[PDB]
Amino acid sequence: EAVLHSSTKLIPANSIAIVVRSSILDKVLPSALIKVPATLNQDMKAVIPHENILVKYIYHMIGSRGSDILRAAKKTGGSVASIDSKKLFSFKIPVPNINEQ
Amino acid sequence: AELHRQIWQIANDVRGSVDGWDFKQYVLGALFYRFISENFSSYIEAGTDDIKDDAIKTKGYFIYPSQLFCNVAAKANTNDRLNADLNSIFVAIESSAYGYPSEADIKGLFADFDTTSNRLGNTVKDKNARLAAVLKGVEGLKLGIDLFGDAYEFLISNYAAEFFTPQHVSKLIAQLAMHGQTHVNKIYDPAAGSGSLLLQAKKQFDNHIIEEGFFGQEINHTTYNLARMNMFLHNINYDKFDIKLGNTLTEPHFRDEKPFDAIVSNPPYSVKWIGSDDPTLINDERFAPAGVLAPKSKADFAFVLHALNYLSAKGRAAIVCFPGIFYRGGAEQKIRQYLVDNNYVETVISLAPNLFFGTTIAVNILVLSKHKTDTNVQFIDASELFKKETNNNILTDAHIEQIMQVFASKEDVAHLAKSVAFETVVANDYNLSVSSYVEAKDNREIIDIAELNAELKTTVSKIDQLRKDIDAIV
Amino acid sequence: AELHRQIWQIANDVRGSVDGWDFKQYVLGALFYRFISENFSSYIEAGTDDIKDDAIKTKGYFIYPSQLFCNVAAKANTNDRLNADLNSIFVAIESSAYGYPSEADIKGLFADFDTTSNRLGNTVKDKNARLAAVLKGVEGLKLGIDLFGDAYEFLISNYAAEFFTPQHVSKLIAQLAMHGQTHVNKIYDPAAGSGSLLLQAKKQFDNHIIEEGFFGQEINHTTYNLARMNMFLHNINYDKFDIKLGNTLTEPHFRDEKPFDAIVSNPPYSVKWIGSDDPTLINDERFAPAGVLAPKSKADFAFVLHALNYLSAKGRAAIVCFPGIFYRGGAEQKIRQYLVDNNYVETVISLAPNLFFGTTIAVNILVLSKHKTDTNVQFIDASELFKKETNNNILTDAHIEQIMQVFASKEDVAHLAKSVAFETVVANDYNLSVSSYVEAKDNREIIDIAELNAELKTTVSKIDQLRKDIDAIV
Amino acid sequence: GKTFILGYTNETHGIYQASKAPVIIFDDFTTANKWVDFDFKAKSSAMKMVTSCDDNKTLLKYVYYWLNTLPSEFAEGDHKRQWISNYSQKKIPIPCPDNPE
DNA sequence: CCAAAAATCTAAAATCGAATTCGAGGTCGAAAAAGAGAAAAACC
DNA sequence: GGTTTTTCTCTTTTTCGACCTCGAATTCGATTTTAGATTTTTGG
Repeated sequence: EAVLHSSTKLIPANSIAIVVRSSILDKVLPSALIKVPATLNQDMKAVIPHENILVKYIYHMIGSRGSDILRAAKKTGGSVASIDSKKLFSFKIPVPNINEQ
Repeated sequence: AELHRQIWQIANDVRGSVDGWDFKQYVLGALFYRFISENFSSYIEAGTDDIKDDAIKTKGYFIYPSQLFCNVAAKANTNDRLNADLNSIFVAIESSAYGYPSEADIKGLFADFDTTSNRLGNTVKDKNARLAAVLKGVEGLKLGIDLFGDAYEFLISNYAAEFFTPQHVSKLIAQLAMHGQTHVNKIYDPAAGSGSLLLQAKKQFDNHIIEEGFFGQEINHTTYNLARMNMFLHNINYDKFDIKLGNTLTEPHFRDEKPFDAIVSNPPYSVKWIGSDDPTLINDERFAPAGVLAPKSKADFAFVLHALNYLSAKGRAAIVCFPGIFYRGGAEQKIRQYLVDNNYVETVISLAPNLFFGTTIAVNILVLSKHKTDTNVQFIDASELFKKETNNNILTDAHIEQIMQVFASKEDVAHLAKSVAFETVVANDYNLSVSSYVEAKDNREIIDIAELNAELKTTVSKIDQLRKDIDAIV
Repeated sequence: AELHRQIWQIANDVRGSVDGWDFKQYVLGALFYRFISENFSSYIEAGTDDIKDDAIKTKGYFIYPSQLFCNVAAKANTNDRLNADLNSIFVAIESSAYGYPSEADIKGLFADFDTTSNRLGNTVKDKNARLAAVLKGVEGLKLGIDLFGDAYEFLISNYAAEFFTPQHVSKLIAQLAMHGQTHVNKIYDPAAGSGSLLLQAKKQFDNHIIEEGFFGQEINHTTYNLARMNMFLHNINYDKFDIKLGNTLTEPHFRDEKPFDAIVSNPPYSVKWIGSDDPTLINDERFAPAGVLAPKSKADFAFVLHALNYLSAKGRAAIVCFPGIFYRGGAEQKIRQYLVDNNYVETVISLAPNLFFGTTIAVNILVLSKHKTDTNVQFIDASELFKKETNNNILTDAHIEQIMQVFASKEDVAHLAKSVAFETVVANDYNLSVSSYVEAKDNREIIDIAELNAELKTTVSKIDQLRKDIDAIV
Repeated sequence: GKTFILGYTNETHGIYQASKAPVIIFDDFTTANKWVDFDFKAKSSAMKMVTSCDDNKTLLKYVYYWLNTLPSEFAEGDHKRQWISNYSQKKIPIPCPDNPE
């Protein structure tokens, strides 16, 4: 019933997700293959890709490049919060052909 | 701590016997009266010295310390004479005692101050016994060349338990107000709090540098009172040396005296004020060059604008902030834009958390100048300073010495911050300060050295599993 | 929460506009004056009802509520008449208003109470505007059968942020004061704090049980004041219903009235007092049967000895402690020895941490009786109650109902506590209470089912290592 | 918990130096955590030292292994409490009386 | 009168506890700020 | 007079707040036996 005013989106069951709050600003940022339809809070992000891909490759790509995509937008102030939206959003990764997925 | 730390503990013993602020007012008034009495006796009898004095009546001679120190104590109402007749009924003559130095109308009064020691108190004999016990306990403080007020610094630091400074950070920002400028004056302070950060330079430069006394402004009433007695304890000249009461956002004074030459401050954080704003304070002399005000949740940079208003043609400035005021929406962004409009903002230096009294956040200091080269230089600093147990650190005189060495001539030292460009900061959205720390300890390894080790792990592992299978005989 | 929770939030809105205690005094005095005015008007005009009243002058008729409620409000100094002339200069007539019910010398005064609303305040117009704004904001509280004081319970719970009770625990210990005893009286309380725990029984038993009003004693002055107005709000008879001020360790009263029949309490913890002791308080009427005092760091059981002193021949008793008072050295051991000298200590029941306001420890309740069988029964209780987020739990009426079912007739229920013996507690060193929780979840397995599974792990593992060795082609 | 915090200068502080095979117990309010003194280590801020008088019977890594056998009370960290005398009483099984053969 | 034994008083190692404290790591509410739709004004 | 464009508010996102909140871990004072010595009393 709470989706009347959850301010959330129900997402599909083959997704990835990533935190933007308070483990990074210090350390490694986690991520996980979420295998069920679900929702998350204010304090992290859900990502589905679009069809030109294989989704596990995106997961391993992000978990590989985590240690420098945290470096790209690390500080964002001395506040308790962490990485900006835009510089997180505006990173380029090498996306190959399907046989190299 | 040699012969000191025992007396620090004696002050801790004297800290009885109720909630701290109430008796603390009487404690500060007692030591204040004792110090004024001893300084006045030291002036009038440096050579025949008399414990008990006389009614010598010579007013013409009396008015000359009333021009010099501005206050006759009295003929016989000094402390050392009053210390003879202790426990004597009654005690309220001290009120009349505060009538004596408060005459002081000639010249430039600096009086109207000592209204702290009121009366509560429930009976007159309670008042007599309590105040006489306080005077007896403060008389036994064996202090007497005559360093006195550091125990006062302890007792004023013993509260909010406000937040003033861990005093080596004040010595640091004093060394930021350096260098080499025997140039009137020093030092103005908006929201001074105590006179602790308003002390270090001229106390170190008693006749090294010779400019003028100190000016400032502070919000609270009782903080204003303890600030005036704080600055009065440290044997500082009467000359113009004062702070006026008020708020810089509401009563900015003094404009006419003068464009200052050096300023330090500790502005409090998140200090939301009247919005946004109902008077014409956009169109004042200092916020109209910015372009927009400083609203409620972002009420910080009004202090730094008020700071940069009162500045000379050459003399530098140094203020403290916390790095959370980073971009803070477009209003603070355009405030930062007018700050980076020139080399107004010269350097910024971060300082590791906490190094304070349970705040627990990091801070940074902004050093400003109309003395340009010019490029921006974000020499921020992380670790190391110890922080929590005793003070801590506090703090590593060689470390601040070498950071002054870095501040001297613009080095580019990795594993530490370095210079940037104006092109870099317009490439930023005026950020404070992500650039330019580099080190991350991401250390390489070797494929083969790791994998043959893992093979050794397996050659241990499988035979130990075999021996467990041997041990499965039950 | 149906039509309530909105008004709880309205009280939260009214919570402005300075530090809470200062304006909170005026808030409580305002709602107190409003409720007394409405109750007095409800008494005098239940049938011709008049918003505005007259100067009818008939003193002989006036003295009859001055015998009944003990206080005439006034002819025209009620709230509803004063609510017409709001914002009218001046406001200090309220002081003279407090002269009116404080006449009350006939009979059994219960006055000398309403000295809360003092004046600070810096100008008279500040006082007028502020107090008129407070009266206007408290007038708009749409409350009006007439449940009023639960918002008062909210506002008094909104501080120390003292620690009183999460009110279902008070309902629990009220149900411990049960059962079936229409027997004067209830209820004495040492260190009552609020009247919250002194409320539940007779408010539930308004004419179910009929014994007497309530007695008690409390330490602090302002806590005493808020306690008297707390117990006064809930429409309770004037009859003998009171608390006196003092400390039970220093002014134990009332001995002569009477040996009580039921008591509950919330004694504060680690409450070190004068030692050990300088007067003859060993040789009083209540600590001489123990054998030794309760010293400074172990200052708890003086309250429970003072509790068991004031007890009937049959009526039970219930107090709260924390289980850290366990053996606590030989002094508390021999205190426990005199406690277990009979079946004085009947039952003990533990309660899981926290179930309080950030304490964060567990507690336990001791139920005592001179109503014996006799053997000791340590029916302690662990989980489950939720604790932290909103209140929490709060709390599981079937769970306390079934623990009353356990308390009824002495069951021996495993995965839960049970009875013990006097031989068991002398086999203990009078411990409180290790016995008798049993369950540990140490669950067995199977050798063969585990090892062939591990063999399946190996048959996966070695071929996957082989495939890694295939993948070592670089 | 996790039995390792960082370095410190390891000599001339009156350090206990943690000789060949004592054992420790953690602690007041817990008395459950057990760690073999590995080689020669610190006296880190809460520790209570357990060894034996006898050498030719005890070999107290034997009783390190024997001590974690009994989580009977040691599944109860619940009350604020010291346990030193209580575990210090008894019991353990011993291959006596064919000692010291 | 002297010597020995017992009791008391003091130091100090030895225990013991703390309506907790410390700190690593995550808030949830909310201010405040951008996107769509509606209204008003200006121009053709 | 009608249509189009721009702006303002209202709906919906979204990103911060000298924090805050749960698991893990715990240093000083308060308090007690034992080590021991010294003094006093009793007995030979």
